[PDB]
Amino acid sequence: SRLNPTIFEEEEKKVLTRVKGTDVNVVINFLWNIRNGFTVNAVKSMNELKNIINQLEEDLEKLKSFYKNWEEHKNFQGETLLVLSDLDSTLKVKDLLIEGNDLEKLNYLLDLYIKASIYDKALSLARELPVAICLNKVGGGMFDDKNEKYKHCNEIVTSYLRLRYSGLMEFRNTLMHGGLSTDMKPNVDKDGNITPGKIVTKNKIEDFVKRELRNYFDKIVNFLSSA
Amino acid sequence: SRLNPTIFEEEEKKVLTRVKGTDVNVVINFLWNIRNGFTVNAVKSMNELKNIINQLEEDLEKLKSFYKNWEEHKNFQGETLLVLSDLDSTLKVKDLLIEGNDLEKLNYLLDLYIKASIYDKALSLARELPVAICLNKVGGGMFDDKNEKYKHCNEIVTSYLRLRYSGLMEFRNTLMHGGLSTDMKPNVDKDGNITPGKIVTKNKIEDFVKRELRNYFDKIVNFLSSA
Repeated sequence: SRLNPTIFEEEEKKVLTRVKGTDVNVVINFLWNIRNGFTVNAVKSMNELKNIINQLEEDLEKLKSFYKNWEEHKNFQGETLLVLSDLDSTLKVKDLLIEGNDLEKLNYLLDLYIKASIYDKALSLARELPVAICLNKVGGGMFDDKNEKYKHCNEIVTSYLRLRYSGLMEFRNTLMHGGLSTDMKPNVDKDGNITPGKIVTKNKIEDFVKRELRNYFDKIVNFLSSA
Repeated sequence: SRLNPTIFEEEEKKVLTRVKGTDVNVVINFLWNIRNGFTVNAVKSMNELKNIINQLEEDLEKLKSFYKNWEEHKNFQGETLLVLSDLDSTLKVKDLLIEGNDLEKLNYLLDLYIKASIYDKALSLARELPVAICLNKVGGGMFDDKNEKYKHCNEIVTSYLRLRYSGLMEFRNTLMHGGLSTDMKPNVDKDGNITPGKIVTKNKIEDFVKRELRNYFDKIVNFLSSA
């Protein structure tokens, strides 16, 4: 924002005005949504960012030849505020984007949540994405209990899940409510000392999510393809 | 039972004692169960009956060559009680039998209920047979709400069943309760006269069952195979 050179050329001014107005806040917001599990908004912003980083790629290629031939652009000679590494590292956000329909984007987002060990969000997305996949097959509808198409899609998913992938739901639930909840059944005593009930190990979750969960999701998804 | 002539040879006494003790009551009971919709009990019998009619087939083939060469056998000359047509007509019950597991037997029984125009029994069997199919895939269980395997199998069938094939359930219900029921919504007046609330669609029942329903069942069964 305050990055203004005292004097510089017309080509220098055009490229610096381009860089000066790159929507870094959209990149930050994208990460905030992915982190806090606003999976729908995460995937929606995906196209805006493809354009933000494509504009940054070209601003950066220009800034690169500028610094490769630094002898010509001596106006940056004393400028501190402009950092290539800050912008080039921002281009890594490209690794979080995919092309396709919002269902295909959410599908990739699920993989991203497994890669980063974000277990809680990966499970909820694995649980609810098949419901959204089912709704597409039946022509579409809102994620509301008032919607008939959803009402039954959910019932099929929930029942097929409780039938074969009983564990998926058990984990998702445990992680959603956390240790201090009916899913963990800890015991509060007279002294205020709590003694945990259930004990699901770090490796039970790590292994299930990072190994079985993908395959289990894919097995659910082509099952509902027939529907 | 009262069939017992005064004169008889060793070959004719052999066959007449065989015919005299053919379990016709099992054939009658088989029909009683098929008629009243005790589909499970009827399917278990189909093996017993296969043997009853296989014994009757050879009894009859013997009785046939006996009557084809009637002049060698003039002992039956005055006997009234033995009549071929009664036994040969009983052999038609073979058309009601099939080979395989009880699930494959019930599957054929469904077709039989469509052939004879017994709509209600065909619908209930079409709606419940996919649950027993599902229960086989998950290792087996009792048709009780206490059984977990059933509880969800039913939920999948019912939901896939209320999502697509909406009509099947509507018909099955209507036919189960009949005209005097909440599914038909008739109106009883002050005087004592009832005025129906829906139209008895003789032809959509006939047409749905005898045309669409076998396809609607195969499509369901193909869907739950993946489960």
